Amino acid sequence: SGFRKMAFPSGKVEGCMVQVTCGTTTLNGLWLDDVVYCPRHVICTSEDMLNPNYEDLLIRKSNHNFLVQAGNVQLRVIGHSMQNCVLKLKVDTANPKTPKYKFVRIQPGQTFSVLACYNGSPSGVYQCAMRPNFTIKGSFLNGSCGSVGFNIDYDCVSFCYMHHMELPTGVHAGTDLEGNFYGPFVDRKTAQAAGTDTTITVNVLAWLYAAVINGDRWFLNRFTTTLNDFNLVAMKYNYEPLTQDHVDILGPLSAQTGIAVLDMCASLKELLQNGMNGRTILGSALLEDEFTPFDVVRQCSGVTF
Amino acid sequence: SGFRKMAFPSGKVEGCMVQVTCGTTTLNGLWLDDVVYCPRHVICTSEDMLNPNYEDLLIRKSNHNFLVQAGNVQLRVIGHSMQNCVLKLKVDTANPKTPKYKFVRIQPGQTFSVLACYNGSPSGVYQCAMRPNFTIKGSFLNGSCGSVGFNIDYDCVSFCYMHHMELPTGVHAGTDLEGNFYGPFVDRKTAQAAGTDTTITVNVLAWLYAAVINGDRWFLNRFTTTLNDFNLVAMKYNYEPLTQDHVDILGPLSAQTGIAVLDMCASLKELLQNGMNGRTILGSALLEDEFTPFDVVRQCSGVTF
Ligand SMILES: *C(=N)[C@H](C[C@@H]1CCNC1=O)NC(=O)[C@@H]1[C@@H]2[C@H](CN1C(=O)[C@@H](NC(=O)C(F)(F)F)C(C)(C)C)C2(C)C
Ligand SMILES: *C(=N)[C@H](C[C@@H]1CCNC1=O)NC(=O)[C@@H]1[C@@H]2[C@H](CN1C(=O)[C@@H](NC(=O)C(F)(F)F)C(C)(C)C)C2(C)C
Repeated sequence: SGFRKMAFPSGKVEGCMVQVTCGTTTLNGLWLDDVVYCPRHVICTSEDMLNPNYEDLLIRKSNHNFLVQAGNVQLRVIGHSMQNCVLKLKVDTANPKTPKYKFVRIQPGQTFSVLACYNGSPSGVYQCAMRPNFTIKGSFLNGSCGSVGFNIDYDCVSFCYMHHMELPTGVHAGTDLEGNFYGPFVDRKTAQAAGTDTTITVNVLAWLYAAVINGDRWFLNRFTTTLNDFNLVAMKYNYEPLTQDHVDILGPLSAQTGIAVLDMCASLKELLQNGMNGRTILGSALLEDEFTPFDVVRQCSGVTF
Repeated sequence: SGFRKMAFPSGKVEGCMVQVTCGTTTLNGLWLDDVVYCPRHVICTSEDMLNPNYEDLLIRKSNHNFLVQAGNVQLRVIGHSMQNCVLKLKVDTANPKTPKYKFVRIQPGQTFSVLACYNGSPSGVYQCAMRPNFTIKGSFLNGSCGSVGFNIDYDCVSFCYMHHMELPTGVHAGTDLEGNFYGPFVDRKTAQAAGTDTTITVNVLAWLYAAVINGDRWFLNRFTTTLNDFNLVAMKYNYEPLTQDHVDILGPLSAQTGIAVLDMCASLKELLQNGMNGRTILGSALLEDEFTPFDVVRQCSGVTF
């Protein structure tokens, strides 16, 4: 028993992190086979970042201008190209620690582990949700760019995020590993705003299932609802619409607990209308939306890698 | 910016986890050089666990009765002994992935990363505090025993916890790597109770410093207090006494923010007496006590390994 925010074990990603330096600018890169992937703003001076022309900056760079270090070892750069907002540095050495991997673009509402890194060295691991406004609530300082987000499925690392920048209210924005931003953000040092987030309804329901599995059952009521009536009532509390796809992915938790999804929706409706009356759910005084249905099943049935 | 519950990168510990099976019973072991350390209840049938005589069970075991697997590879057991509540299995192969390591006994109020494991395979990593009642709020299922807790200091893994059991209200108990329990618990399947926990005052103060560093400052008042008056007022809220040792370890955060420790204590006194008046601190509606002063500094200044 017990329910904790849990990250994937980071080892498979730790063996892929390198340091990339171009002139004055240093950040992290991800070394897979004989390619290093890193944020393209490595080629920028702090002045260039205010209004960069990356194509123009990159013409005036050579292979040798990129210093790539795997611990103490320099990796020789033998080619370079830009794909959207990421640089690809071909190196003369394949990373012997390359795991089986895929690049995936995650959907809003889905979670991943972040391995926060500085100077090519891992510092910490935590779990994030891709918010509906295409930001993450991370923890990143100067030098963190090129830190990656990932999921692990048995032996296979699905890389989904590379860190680029911090917005107002300390939230974070970045790209997939093809260099395409999540959300309407650009890699330019100019004021940008996230704009309005929403509560991930399916994840709140997943976490209420987690709570029941752990013996927290006070919020279960005797009622059901229609999907229609639930979505009508929940809209005013800035909850995203619950779709039949969402109901389908809750099926395993519904089946395991013998609580129909629309019965749990009736309990959620009462929490939204009445509040928690000074009670906690899994130790929290607020409804939690950063656990997916898969996150609940994996932890409350012990999947390994 | 941003402040997240963050675990140490797990790779150095992932390369030490093996599966140990004795007859019918399987759990995890930690392979360092040519020794495997695991909970001694691996030698028990479920019936033996009700009232075990471990010394008697172990006499009737041979080296070959211990099946140790590192992924697919069986490690030959060439010797065995019991130290308190852990078994030590000497194997014929030194673990080539053994990190620099130490065994440490952690103090109540200190944190560590847990690598939850099943069948010798890592599943997840999370952060725990050793509670003042010598339990941890973990997430552990059947087969999790032998999962370890640790801290990483540059290259050096300090192992501090090995998992043995689950108590009432889903809290967890275990040993140091010399097999000595934290708290008054025994490895016997009979009802045992944790008894009353306390709030780790120095960690609540560390987290209020984290909040200020992140721009959450509404709770800062114009007052100071004496250590004496603070401890008198806080006692009724089941906060542990704040000692001069605790004030000393807050010094770096105090120095960094320019907020004296007793000024923050005056702010904490007002939160305890008045509540949060419907406000949050770093997104929480409750005061958080599972971040050490070191945890705040490391995250809010980016230490790597
Ligand atoms: C990469 N190492 C950093 C990561 C930042 C630093 C503080 N916390 C983080 O997550 N990335 C940057 O410094 C990027 C980089 C120029 C400016 N920048 C920003 O993150 C800035 N934010 C923005 O410009 C904004 F608002 F648009 F998001 C900053 C004010 C420094 C936080 C580039 C090329 C975008
Ligand atoms: C090791 N793999 C498990 C870990 C447990 C299983 C459920 N969650 C956990 O953390 N350890 C055990 O099963 C130990 C083991 C016998 C019984 N046991 C317990 O954890 C039990 N608890 C207690 O006996 C109590 F209350 F004293 F802590 C159980 C009821 C199964 C949770 C031994 C030898 C103690």
